[PDB]
Amino acid sequence: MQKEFRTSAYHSRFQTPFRRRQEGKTDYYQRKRLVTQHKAKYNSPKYRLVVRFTNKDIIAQIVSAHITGDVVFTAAYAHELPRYGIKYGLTNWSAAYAVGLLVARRALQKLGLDETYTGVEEVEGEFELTEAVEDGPRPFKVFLDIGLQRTTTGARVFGVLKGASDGGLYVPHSPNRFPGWDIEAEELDAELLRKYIFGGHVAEYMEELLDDDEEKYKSIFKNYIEEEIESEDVEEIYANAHEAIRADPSFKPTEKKFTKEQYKAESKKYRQQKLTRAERQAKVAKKIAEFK
Amino acid sequence: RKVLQLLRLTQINAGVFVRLTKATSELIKLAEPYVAYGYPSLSTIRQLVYKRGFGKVNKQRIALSDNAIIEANLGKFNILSIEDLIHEIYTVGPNFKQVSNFLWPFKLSNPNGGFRARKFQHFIQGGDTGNREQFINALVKQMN
Amino acid sequence: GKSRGYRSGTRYAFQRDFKKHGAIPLSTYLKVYKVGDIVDIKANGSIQKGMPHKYYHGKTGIVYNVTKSSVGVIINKVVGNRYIEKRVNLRVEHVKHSACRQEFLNRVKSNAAKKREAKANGETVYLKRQAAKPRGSRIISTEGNIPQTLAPVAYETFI
Amino acid sequence: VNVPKTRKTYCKGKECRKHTQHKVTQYKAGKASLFAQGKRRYDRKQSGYGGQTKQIFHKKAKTTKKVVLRLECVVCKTKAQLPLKRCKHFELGGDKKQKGQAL
RNA sequence: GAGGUAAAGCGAAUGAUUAGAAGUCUUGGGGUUGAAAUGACCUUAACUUAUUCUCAAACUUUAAAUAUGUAAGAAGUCCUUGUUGCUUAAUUGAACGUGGACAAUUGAAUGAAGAGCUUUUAGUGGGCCAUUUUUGGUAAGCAGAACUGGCGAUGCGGGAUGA
RNA sequence: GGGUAAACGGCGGGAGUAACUAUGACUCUCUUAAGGUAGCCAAAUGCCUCGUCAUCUAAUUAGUGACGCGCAUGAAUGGAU
RNA sequence: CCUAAGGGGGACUCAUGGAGAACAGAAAUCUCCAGUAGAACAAAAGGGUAAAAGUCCCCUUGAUUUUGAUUUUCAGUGUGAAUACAAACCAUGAAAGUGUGGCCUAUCGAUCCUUUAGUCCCUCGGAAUUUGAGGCUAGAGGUGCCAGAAAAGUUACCACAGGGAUAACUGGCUUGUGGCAGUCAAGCGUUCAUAGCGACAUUGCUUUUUGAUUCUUCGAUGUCGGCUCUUCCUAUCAUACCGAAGCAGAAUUCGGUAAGCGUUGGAUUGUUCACCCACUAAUAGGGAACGUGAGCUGGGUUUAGACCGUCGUGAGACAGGUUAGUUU
RNA sequence: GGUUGCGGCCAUAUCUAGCAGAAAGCACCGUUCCCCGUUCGAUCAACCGUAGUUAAGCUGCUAAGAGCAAUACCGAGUAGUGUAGUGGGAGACCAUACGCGAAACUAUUGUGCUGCAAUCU
Ligand SMILES: C[C@@H]1C[C@@H]([C@H](O)CC2CC(=O)NC(=O)C2)C(=O)[C@@H](C)C1
Ligand SMILES: [Zn+2]
Repeated sequence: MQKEFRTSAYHSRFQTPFRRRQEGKTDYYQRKRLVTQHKAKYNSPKYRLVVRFTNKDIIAQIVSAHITGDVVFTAAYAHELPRYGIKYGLTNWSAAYAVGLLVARRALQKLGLDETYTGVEEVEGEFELTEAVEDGPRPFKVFLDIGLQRTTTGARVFGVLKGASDGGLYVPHSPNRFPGWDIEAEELDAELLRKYIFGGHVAEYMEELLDDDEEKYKSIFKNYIEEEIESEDVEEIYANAHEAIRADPSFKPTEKKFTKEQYKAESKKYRQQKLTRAERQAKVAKKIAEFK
Repeated sequence: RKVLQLLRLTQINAGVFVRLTKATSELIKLAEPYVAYGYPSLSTIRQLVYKRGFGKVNKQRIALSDNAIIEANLGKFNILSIEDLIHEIYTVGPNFKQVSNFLWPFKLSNPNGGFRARKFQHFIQGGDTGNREQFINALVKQMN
Repeated sequence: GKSRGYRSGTRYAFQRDFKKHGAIPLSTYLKVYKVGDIVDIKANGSIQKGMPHKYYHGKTGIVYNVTKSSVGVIINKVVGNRYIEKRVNLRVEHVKHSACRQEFLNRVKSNAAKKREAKANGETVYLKRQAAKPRGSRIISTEGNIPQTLAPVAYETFI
Repeated sequence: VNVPKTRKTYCKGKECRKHTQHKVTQYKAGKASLFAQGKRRYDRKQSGYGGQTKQIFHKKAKTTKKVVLRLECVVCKTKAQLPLKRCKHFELGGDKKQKGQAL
């Protein structure tokens, strides 16, 4: 009764969006605003702290843009944290803080800016920016890139932001998005931010649930139960993790049980292969012949 | 008009030698409705240079009445005689540009025997303009 | 009522290409322009700031100034019996590098590479480009290629 | 058009030289003085005989005047003048628009 | 490099448009079914599907020819390293340089009664015609444009005679 | 605010309606300062127009007598004799 | 036109269709699916725009200050508009960034004078003080004929300088319109396309209509009609000789060669034109500078007098009527 | 080679209908103390990675698939066009000479490639 819409004319004139826009992964408006560099700073690249949150992982990369494609400067993953003493809650706000601190220290060691720009040593929850040292190299400057993730006060991305800023990277920001910011009284509560930095919210949840709903405690905080980790000593886990990260931030790749060629050969087994033109011509001939 | 001025054809019945390349071929194509060109034989070149050969010496048209005149102006290009110049023209040599530019544009007379009935149409259609390819020699014999 | 506004007659010149509307690929914003570069001007309709006048659409010039988001291009325009240097400010979305440089810059390096070798080998080499010369003599063999005789065909109506 | 009663713009004052609060009000041209040299000159050229000695404009074409805003800085009392475009209607501090309401 | 005119296209968007065919009418009526069932049947009209004929100065995916921009070196390329309050995380750059190498094929053709620069002043500011492109008009030795060439300002040979 | 037109001057439209039709005494309607009265007229003033009828002639865009919604007649800008 | 319809940020996706839900139906609201923009973006049209430039929400005043550079129109002058920066000061955002009015292309204005703001500075010249005045920098008050005089008619009593750069005749180009002639053949014609006609179409000619144009003439080519007189054309009204018929005769109609020869007298009108009466073989049509004014006439038009109607406050107008008006 | 993150070119990558997917990753998935946001913890926020699943997303393959792209003894040296003639023709227009040269149509082929970092039976 109505005009069939998906006509050949509809397909012919359709302008497909950008590949990574149809994937729903890249916002090219924000990408244009971030990447584009002041033309009089000819080949000096802008550096993006790309922060991404999966269901199980945190990725924090430092990226500069080029025509052939983006080039990774340094990278830090949440699944690196077990090496530094954090095994559980790898997607906490505090795990995000640890990842940010790790990427900051790793990048600074790669550059050579370790003696200068050590960062906020005594994590207190105060808002503070990496201040340049007079008569010395300016701090590494990085701009946060949250992609399609929504900006809400208390979001985990700004945990990575805070960790990187405390690690010595100069990442410009305002403290009105940290958990602990009072909009009505426009100041940042340092104690609540400090609580969130050292897993205080997770510890409070364990305390509250343990003495109220113990079965949900057994199901949710199982890994802490088998680890004999109480609510009170969680803060020291993150405190030791911070010191360990600041002691040695270098990258240790995981030992791989197979070579690249072995992986390629193993994976190529489960891949269907395209037919020959002759094969599909034979298929068409067979179908016609069996149609009579 | 500009093309004809660059070929130094500034008067009627004026002749010049051109080395064929893509650039000069495209130049000549623009001037085709006004010129007759062809592939000259050796005897045609010799008769032209002997009877009507003049050199450009200090922007002056000087008759080639002695080999000293040719030498004084083309010795740095190893042209020591009228025969050297004719050979450089015929077998287009390394110094063709200098030798051909040294030659003043030849000033032929009207043909003895006339043209065809109507000139300003292509030689294929019974005119005289364009490329005639070996009949340039008969025309030059009429004209020199 | 004659109308001679700024963008008069740009109905097709300032249109986007078919199936090329929308956002600009970021290779445009990543290219680096230096003072003295040769660039082509092509107005992009989707960016109305820093847009050239319709005269400069399709003209080539020299970058002389580089600012935050723009370049200053120099164009020679015929005004009467002489040229006038025009200084146009263009956002880099309307500007592209001229490809005529690279082919010549390649020949500059290629010529030097060939020339220095000829000195090394104790010979000489001629570097000037040459127009396509008339072709030399050749022999056409006819094994399997006995000439086909073609004749004009009779007239025939084909409706 | 509608303009608010206040505005925070740049102040030219030597001790302000920054954005400060301003009280916006409309500009009214003052009355022509009788002792201005031009008036004082024109009143003698008109005396005696000769009639009307200067042009009197009649071919009016505009229907609107540019509205000038006289911005009073609240700190150093320095005035400023801002011209607007030509508008047939102009009020200061009117009712702000209500978007999404019925007729 | 740029272009959207000629051409082309319309079983490609917009708009215009000829003809049937097969379907849906369940959200068209008529007639005939029914003691009352909107549930059919014959019909025209609507739409839908695949086709079909013909178009567009102010339609278009495509898209010439001619005309048009730039480059084809010594004020160039390359190697090394000096200045800055600009720029970079930086010893990064950017701009301008010092010093060193690359000579007559110093980097396409052809031509050049030479190139460049300045002052000052005359007349003119009614134009017209031809080819080609083209608008209004039935048309015009009509009105108005585009490119070139002419007449005006020019005789001479031809068109008998004729800007 | 009053007076003054032998001061300058001005002096309207639309519908239906009478035991055929035609017309409209009549009615309704908008509107003016007032709505052209008595008279006169295709007049030296009427376009249409060589108006229609009669008379004058063999034949008359002429003449005269009538008729009259009169482009655009009319009362001391005097009307009719 | 807009304190948002400006600026920043965020979230969302539009027109429409389909399938469904009490009242509810073609149109209310709700839900899902499709939906490349077929919506919207103040106002013309064009361009542009989809995690937006569109819809909604939060915060705002960058629609701010200083003076330069550049683009368009261009003389590379002004005005308008726009662009990119510099030095400030701010808004917004986590931030990169963005913002010097409106997504872009239109939306506007010198000198003189006045006025306001700024600087509180310079001057009033014999020396001061205070009022007043005059300066310096930026706005506003306006010129739409928009590079910007302050401006009602009429001349039929007219003047001058000019103009064929320009109208009112002829002529010339054209032939729409006018006129005349073909081709085809659906029909008409008792049947019958074509004796005689001939629709719908289509091809021409003519310059006796009126146009269109403005080439010649404004240091003048005497511009209506009539009378008078000559000549020419043929597209032939009559007269000669013929062919055809829906030609029995008579009369008539169609056609050919034919311009030799003729084509009138009157009433009304200035008329050309027209319309009657009458005679006649017939009362055909045209040209010749719309033949013909040092041939006439002067009724008309179109000087100056005068009257009327309508129009105008008026002087006056009328391509309306009327009467009188030097023809070398 | 598979996968993830960030990309470059922006359909050879899109669209429709099917089928398959070991490891890992991604994902769907669970909960509401806390930060936060809603008519609604659906979206958004936080927490667990613990209870489950490859059903979907995602990836690959299939289709005389639509579309798109490329190529051509395809159409066609056609249409058109620059230049020329005291060429033809009443004209409208056309042919020829020296040059340049399409689009549709037809047919065939193809159906993302790739950079940086990490990870994996
Ligand atoms: C109409 C009014 C006056 C007008 C202006 O003063 C008229 C003057 C101009 C001039 O230079 N000389 C004169 O004699 C007349 C102006 O400027 C407007 C804004 C305001
Ligand atoms: Zn102040």
